[PDB]
Amino acid sequence: LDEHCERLPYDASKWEFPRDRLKLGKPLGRGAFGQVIEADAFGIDKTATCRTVAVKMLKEGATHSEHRALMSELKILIHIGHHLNVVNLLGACTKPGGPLMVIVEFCKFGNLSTYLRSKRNEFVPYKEAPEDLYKDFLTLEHLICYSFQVAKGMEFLASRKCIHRDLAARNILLSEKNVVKICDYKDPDYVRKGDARLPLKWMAPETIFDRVYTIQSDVWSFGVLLWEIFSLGASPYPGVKIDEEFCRRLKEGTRMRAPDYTTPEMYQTMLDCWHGEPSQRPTFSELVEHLGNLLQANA
Ligand SMILES: c1ccc2c3c([nH]c2c1)-c1[nH]ncc1CCC3
Repeated sequence: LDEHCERLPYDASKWEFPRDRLKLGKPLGRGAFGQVIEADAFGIDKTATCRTVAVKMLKEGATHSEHRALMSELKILIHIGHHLNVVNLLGACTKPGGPLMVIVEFCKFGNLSTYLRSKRNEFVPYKEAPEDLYKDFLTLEHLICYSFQVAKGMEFLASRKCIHRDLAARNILLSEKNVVKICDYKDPDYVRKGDARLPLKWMAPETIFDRVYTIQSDVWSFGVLLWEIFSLGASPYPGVKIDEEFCRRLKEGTRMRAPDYTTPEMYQTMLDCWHGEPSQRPTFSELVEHLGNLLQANA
């Protein structure tokens, strides 16, 4: 990424946003390498409105390598470009007179895994008696709609020759009108169950062993992501130990059972996504045609 990305231009006319129109609020997310802060921005989309945005910036004590890392990330977001189902770039603050700030879309409801897990007592397959009374309930239509949407996002990312490498519900963000968007260690005193997840549980067999990521290894990940959705945000492979024999059994053909809320065709889609042979897994385009039909047949 480095060196290469320094040789990509930055068009300030179309991306640069003045820092004096950005008012920062509370942090949304921390990391060992940086932070996303919630902020108010005036006129970020040219209209005369104050809009809530998310700001990636460096932590206090961040190095030169971490500045390069954020600037690469900015140029990759410029490269990737706009889609409804990715966390889109809105602007950047790069000139002298303040900190480096990369401004992206705010998704107010947070990640899809925590959201879904918080709706297990507000779920019905189809809305039976008067549909007014099941207001705010999740339904099969929602879950298949979240699915289709992520498949669109990934089809788009594939067409920009991008690879996600960590496709999971934690990295899916939910904004208003049920629109979902793809994005890419806290002190143990304040850690609760569910705070974390083991990323090996989303890795294709060829990535576990051969450590190669390709768009078809993302299709396997999409499969596990489907399972998260239709279990309403459970962790994959419940109570299973992720050791050398688990990895052995994966390659042999062992697979997760159906989660509690799946349709039979949605479980069949997980299994096709989990084909041992990468080239026999469906493409994200094929997943888009297929989930769109499932979504339409749910009627
Ligand atoms: C509630 C809890 C966390 C978040 C996060 C976002 N929005 C939230 C709402 C967000 N929106 N856009 C980018 C990001 C990343 C930071 C994580």
